[PDB]
Parts: sequence; C-alpha cells; structure tokens
Amino acid sequence: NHTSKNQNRKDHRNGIKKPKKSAYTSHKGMCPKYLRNLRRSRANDPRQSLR
Amino acid sequence: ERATEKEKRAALVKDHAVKSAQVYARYYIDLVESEKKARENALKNNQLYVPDEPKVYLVVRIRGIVGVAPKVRTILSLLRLRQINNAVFMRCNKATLNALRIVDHYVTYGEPTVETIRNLIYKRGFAKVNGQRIPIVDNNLIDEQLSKHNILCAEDLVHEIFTCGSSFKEANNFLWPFQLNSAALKDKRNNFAEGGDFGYRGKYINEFVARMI
Amino acid sequence: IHPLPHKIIIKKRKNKFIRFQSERFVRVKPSWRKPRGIDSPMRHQYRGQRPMVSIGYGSDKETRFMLPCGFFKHRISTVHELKTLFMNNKTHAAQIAHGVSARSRKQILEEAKKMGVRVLNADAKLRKEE
Amino acid sequence: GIDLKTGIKKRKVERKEPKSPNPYIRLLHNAFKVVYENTGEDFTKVLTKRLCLSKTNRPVLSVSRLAHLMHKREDKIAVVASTVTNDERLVTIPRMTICALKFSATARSRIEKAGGRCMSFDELLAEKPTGDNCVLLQGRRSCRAVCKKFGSPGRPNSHVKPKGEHKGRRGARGRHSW
Amino acid sequence: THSQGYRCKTRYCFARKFRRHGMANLTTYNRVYKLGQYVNIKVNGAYHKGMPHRYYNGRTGTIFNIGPRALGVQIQKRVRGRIMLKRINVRLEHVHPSDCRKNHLERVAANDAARRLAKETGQPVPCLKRQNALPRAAHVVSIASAIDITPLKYDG
Amino acid sequence: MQKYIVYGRRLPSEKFPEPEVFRMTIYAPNEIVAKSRFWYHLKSLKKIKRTHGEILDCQHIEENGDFVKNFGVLLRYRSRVGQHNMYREVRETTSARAMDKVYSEMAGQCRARYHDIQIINVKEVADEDVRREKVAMFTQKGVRFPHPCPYVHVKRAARTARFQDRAPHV
RNA sequence: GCGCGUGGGCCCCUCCUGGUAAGCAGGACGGGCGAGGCGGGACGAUCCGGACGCCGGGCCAGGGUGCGCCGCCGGGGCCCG
Repeated sequence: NHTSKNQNRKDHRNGIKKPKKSAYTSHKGMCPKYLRNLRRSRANDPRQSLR
Repeated sequence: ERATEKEKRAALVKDHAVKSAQVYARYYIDLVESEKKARENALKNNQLYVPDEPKVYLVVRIRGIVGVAPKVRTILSLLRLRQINNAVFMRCNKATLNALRIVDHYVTYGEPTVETIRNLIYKRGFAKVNGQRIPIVDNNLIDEQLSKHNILCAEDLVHEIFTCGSSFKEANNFLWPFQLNSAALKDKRNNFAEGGDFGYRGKYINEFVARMI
Repeated sequence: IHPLPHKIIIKKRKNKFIRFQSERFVRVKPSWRKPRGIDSPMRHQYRGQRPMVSIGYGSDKETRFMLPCGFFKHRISTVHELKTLFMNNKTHAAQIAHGVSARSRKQILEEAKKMGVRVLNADAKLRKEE
Repeated sequence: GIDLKTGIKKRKVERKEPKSPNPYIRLLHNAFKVVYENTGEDFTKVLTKRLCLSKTNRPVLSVSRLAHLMHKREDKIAVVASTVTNDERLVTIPRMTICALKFSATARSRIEKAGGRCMSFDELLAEKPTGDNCVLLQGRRSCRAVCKKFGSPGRPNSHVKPKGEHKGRRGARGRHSW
Repeated sequence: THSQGYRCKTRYCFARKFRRHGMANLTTYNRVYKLGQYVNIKVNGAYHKGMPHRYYNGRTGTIFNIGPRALGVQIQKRVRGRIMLKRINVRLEHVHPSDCRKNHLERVAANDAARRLAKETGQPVPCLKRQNALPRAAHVVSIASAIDITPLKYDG
Repeated sequence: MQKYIVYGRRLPSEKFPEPEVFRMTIYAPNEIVAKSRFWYHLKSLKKIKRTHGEILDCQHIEENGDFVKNFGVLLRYRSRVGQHNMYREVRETTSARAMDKVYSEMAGQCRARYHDIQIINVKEVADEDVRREKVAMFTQKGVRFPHPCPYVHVKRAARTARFQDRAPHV
C-alpha cells in the first residue's frame, strides 16, 4: 500500500520553488539584544523615521 | 529616408560577400596546406604532427521523445535538439563534451566539413528572429542580427561556425536548429564504435548528414 | 447570373461522419456523437474504425459556405429582402424560402431578373395558377 | 513529435481588453491602446493596462492621498484609473489637476472649489496623449477586507484573522492551546 | 522504519573519527564567525548539547544570528516541491567556517589586481573569463623513441 | 578490415613531462573503431585511459594485392567457457583481407564477434612454414581440383523466371 | 486567487527483502500503461520502434525480405534446427 513512485515527477512539475526574499533577510529568531540596538541606531540622523 | 539605407546597406553586404568569399576561400585552402606541410616536415624530423582537436561538432538526434529520463531530457533541451532527425552546431568545451557523453544514446556527432556547414546553412538553414523561423534566402537578413559580430554574410557565417570563432555563440543561437530528412541509421541502439550509429562518428558525420541535408 | 472566378473548391471528406454503431441499431440515429466509452474502439481510434470529426477536415476559408454553382447562399422570403440582399452583392445568390407561395415567387423572380441576383430554385413550385 | 515540455513554462493569461459593458471605458481603452501602438510611451501602455483591470484591481484614491502624493509637484497632472473620492477629514483641499475615470460629486465640487480642474481621460487623450507632466497613481490594492481574510487562519505563522464568529478557546489562545 | 527518534540511523555519522575522540580543539571556540558568513554544519558526537539533527549535516548555510554560546544557521531544506529556509541554532563546536566561496574571493582578488598590474603595462585588458578546459593545439610529439605494443595471450 | 597503424601517448603531466609513445597495428572496420580498440588495449597493457591520454595519429595503411601470401594470426577468443587462445592460417593477397577471412571463420566455427577476439599477432608465413593442412594443400606449386561448386551456376535460373525448356546440365 | 478530480493502481528495467519457489508477497531510481493512436514482435494494456489536425509527395526507424504476405541478393565459415 505505501509507495512513493511518481512523487519526484509530481514535485518537479513546476516545483523547486525558492523560499522568498523576505525569508532570507528577516528579524525572526535573531538575538533580541541585536534587534533592540539595531532599532536605536536606525532611530537617529538620516535613517530616523520618527516625526 | 529608408530607400537610402537599403540601397547603401545592400551594396556594403554584397561587397563583403564577394571580397571575403575569395578571402575565406584561401583561408580554408591554408588549413589543408598547413596540415599537409607540417605532417611531411615532422616525418622528415622523425616526429608525428598531431592536428588540433575539434573546436566544433555537428550533433544530430537519432532517437525519439518517448522514454527519456529527466536528466537526458534537460541536456537535449540545452543542446536545442528537441525532435528526431534534428541537428545543431555545438562548441567543444569540457562542459559540452562531458554532457554529450551523458546523452550519447540519443545523438551522433563529429567534426563538420565546410561543405557540410555550407550545405546545411544554405539549404536547411533558418534564422531565429523574434522567436520566429525566418528562411535565410539572402546575406541581407543575416546582416541585421549579426551586425555587431562583424559577420555580415552567409560565407562569413560558415567561417565563424567552422572555426568556433569569437562570434560563435551568437551565430549558433541565430541558426534555428536544422530540421533534417530521415537518418540512414544502421543501428540506433549501439555506438559507431560497435558498428551502430550512436555517439561519435568523427569525419563520418559529413557522410551521415549528406543524405539528410 | 455568373459567379466571380474563385479557386478550386476542395472538400476534405466526401462522406458524412456517422455515429459509432449506427448500422447495428435503429435507435442509434446516424447523427454524430463523440466516442465516449471507457473501452470504445472508436475513442481509441483503432485500425478499421470509422473516421472521427476533427477541425482538420475544415474547408478552405474562401470556399467554405460556397455552393457548387460558385455563388454562396442568402435566403429571401420577400421582394424587399431581395433588393437588400442584391444591393452591392456580386458574390451571393438567393434561394427562395420554402414558405414563399407560388403567387409571391413570381414577384421575386421578376425582380431578380432586373436585379441580376441569381436564384438557385427558380423552377420550384411552378404549376400555372390555382 | 517534438519535446516542448522541458524549458517552456506554459501560457500565462492576462486581461487584453476591459470586460466592462460601459462603452465609454471600452472606447478610452481602444484610444489609449491606439496611441501606444503608434508612440511606444510607457505611460500610455501602463494606462491601457490599468483601464483594462477589474474593480478589485482598480482601488479608489481619495483627494487626501492625491494631496500627499502631488505635494512635491503642483504642475504635474495626476492620473488615476479608479474613481476619486472625497476626504471629509481633509477640511482644506489643495489646487489639483486630476484626470480620473470618475469623480465622486462631493470630490468634484471640492477640487473645483479650490480652483483645480477635474480632467477626464477623454480630456487627457486630447491634451496630453504623451503624458508629459503626468503621474499615474494607484489605490492601495490590498485595502479590501477580502484581502485580509485570504490564507489559512489556524496555522502558527498565519497573521490572518479567523473567518466567522468562532467564540471558543482551542487555538484561539496560543499555540500551546490544542 | 518503525521508530523515528531524534538520533535514529545516526550510529556512524554521529560517531567520532578513528583517532578524534576526546574534547574539541580550542581553535573552534577562538574562531570568529561574522554575520552572513558561510559555515558548514558537521555534527560532533562528543558535544551532545546543542547538536543539529542528521539532515543538517553536510549542509552548508549562512549565519542568520550570532549569539552567546550558540550561533543561528539558515540552510535550505527540500521538502516535497518547495525548498524552505530552516533557521537552526547550533553550538559553536558543530559549526565550522566554509571555503565554498573561497575560490570566488581568490578569483575576485586576481580579477581586480591583475587588471591593475596590466593597467600599468600592456594596455589590452586581461581576459578574466574561466574557459572550461578547451580542446588541444598543434602539439608536435617525437615518434623516434616509440614502443610497439601487442596483446598478451590468456596464460591463466 | 582496413589495416590502420595508430600512435598514442599519455597526456603530458608534471611527472611525465615527456610521456611514452606507443604504436599498435589495429586491423579495424573504420578509424573510429580502430582508435577505440587502441585505447582498450592501452588501458589493459599500459594503464592509459582515453580520458588521461591523447592519440597522436591513426594512419591508414594500403597494402598491394599482387600475389597470394599465406598469413598467420594468433588470437585469444572468448567463448561462454572463458578466454582461450587460437592460431589461424589464411592464404590471402593482403593482411587486411586475410584478417577479414580470419574473423569470418571465427564467427562461423567459434561464434565470436569482432570485439570478442583480440589479435596477439599477424605475420606472413612462407610456403615452407605452413602449419595447417588447408593452407598447405594450396601452397604447393601444382593444384588442380574440379570446380568446387558447379551447381552454383543456377544463379541464372533466378532470372530465367525458371521455365527452361530442358533441365540444365552442369 | 478560486475551485475540480484523485487518494483500489499495475507493468518494464535495476537493486532488493522475503518465501523452496510463481503471471508470488512487500520496497525503490527512472520510464511505460493507466489516459498514447501508428508500424513490428504470428497472436500480447505495458516489449522493440514511433508518441496522433486534414492531406499529397519523398525519406526512412524498428522489424524483416521462398510462398501465404509488402519486400534480397552477394561473399566467408558452420551444419541429423
């Protein structure tokens, strides 16, 4: 009953989809200390988006 | 305005063809003369002159599209052979030579003579323009696409493809894979080495292609 | 009365496609129906089966809809209609409609002769008067 | 037979013409297509496509957004393929030249009360088929609630609200719930 | 397969080498790993804590995060049709630096540096395109000292 | 079938900056088979694969056919039993022609194809040196035998639509 | 984005487990049939070729060429298929 024949042909029908650009550069799982300091550096001089 | 460009361009291309027909004709003669002379000189010095290994090959697909494993399908697609009795010009690089071994059962290849190049381009040769198959009936439509490559005429084309010259890639892509008549094929399942027809045939690809062109 | 010259009319298939097993049963009328069986010899298209309807059998566009006389056909049921049909028309002919009575057909034919539009069925329903 | 199923990636489908019964929209599309067939200006091709799109892909742009977007350039003529709508929040409205497919009557009144003409695409073809001094603008396409419900609400990386009442605790309160 | 624990089928891969048993060399801890650098993850059996799973062994990836005791590595894993980034936290011992991009860095240095060296001397730009082997040239070879060869009989 | 002599060498390396040239006499149908056989022999006898080697020449040899000379071929056939050895003796005008006769008997008598047989040696034997009776019988100066196949002359009955008025005599 | 069918599969290779072993029972790379006409293999859903609009030429794959039944001869060897 168990069988995986035709699984690879089915996967390669239009597959090998890459993960996505947001995934490669993300703030997920990163060191919380790194994230906090990054926000302070951004919040000054040109990068600051604060009004 | 357009009339001047067509009268001016046509003459320039026609001059390139008559002037370089003699120029290339001597260059082909030069190749035979250089090899023949060195062979004899080497024999005089008691050495054997090896000739240069082929820079270009004529690859013809001899099997069909049913039952091809996925790797073999991809390699054929890149070689632009997608149909039986179809023939393409492919450069010889370790990449191309090591890929063609993988697909040897479905193809037969060998270095092409300049009469084979001329009779393939002239009679069965077509152009990929805007992804259309436009027949090559004149040196003028060759000029518009390969104008940057300095190749301005059909004889100029045969030289670049025969010599795997600087403007080879652009020129082989410009040539729509040749669709040829049915292959003779003594045996489709065994290599020419076994007396069949698959794989390298060397000089004999000029004889095999003669009936198909 | 004489058609424009035109090109040879080539019909790809002379005989009408007939539905599978039309001969075996009266209930199965000759009208074409697509072969639909799971194990239909026709759907498979095995050797010795009846031919299958394909767009390929299509007539040349210029000859499509053209009748053997060389003119095409535009039906007319009245005289007003015939003057509209022939207006600027050297490529068409008019079959009088079946419904048109013998009395009215005389008007259509007499106008057609003046108009110059050919009538395919000019001899239909001709038996003097009542 | 030829192997055309290796490096060929199938045929995509796109809206070549508007499916709108409105003959004036259909006429403008043919006109902006005819202009771009002659002069290949990007603005004219893009307008032709934006006229073709569906209501869902043609979101409204309010006078407030147009004010912010054209703040840098008063001279440039704004172009919106969707209808323009009034902002009751924007008590004072600038002077703008806008070619919209339709204007809400309140917006038309406010823009013209501020001295700015409410142009139409018929006027745009007549004055600037080229699009010199013209900016093409679009409404936030994902403004519809339908666009925030799309997805699977329930998987851990969802950030999508459940579709319906719900009113229970399994999954509703944390991944550890369930 | 009737059992699927974390360490199933790991008898040989998670095993230490012929003469590598003991504790990891202090170079691993001293080594500096920077953000985005290519690392290669090979599980070390001795250091059980913070071990990667067997799939992420042999996989090469980029450091998404640099933390205290452990780093975070993203490697692309193929599941069915899609290839999805797996962000994993691995102890320093399991992760080592990668020389996968080293070739490009060597070529990139020579690419710019040779071009400048020739810039002072011969004007034609040096070709910087790797050609794949290519065929053979004229090549003359002496025959005078040739050896005749004949097949030997099946002695048995 | 065509008598080619091939010259080939190991690809030049830093260890072997002048590799050793090896010559072979390969009787083959075509140059492509001849160079394949040359590489097969070099692989076993000299450990050189084609991938690590270059053939420098494969020259066709043409031999005159003025007179019949006896020729001897020592070969190592392979039957389903395993590899063996065999000496043959063929009277033919040219070595390539004699080798063709050699391959056809080994096909009929011992059921071995071209690729099964390996030719250890070919040579020209004298009228004195003949070792086998068949070559010896015709080697002698005077040889008169009645026509071996007089009946073969029915090759004409094929075309005569086979309706001769009388049944032909031989 | 929006759905539909499907969720009994089976063969030919190649490596298998297992059973004494099967047109046997389970696995796997690929291909095939399923859902692929057509020619051949006498006959065979899967074998060898070829994978299909409707056609008129030509070419020719695989398999063959006494006669059924389209199409062959020539040479070397072998011989109570």
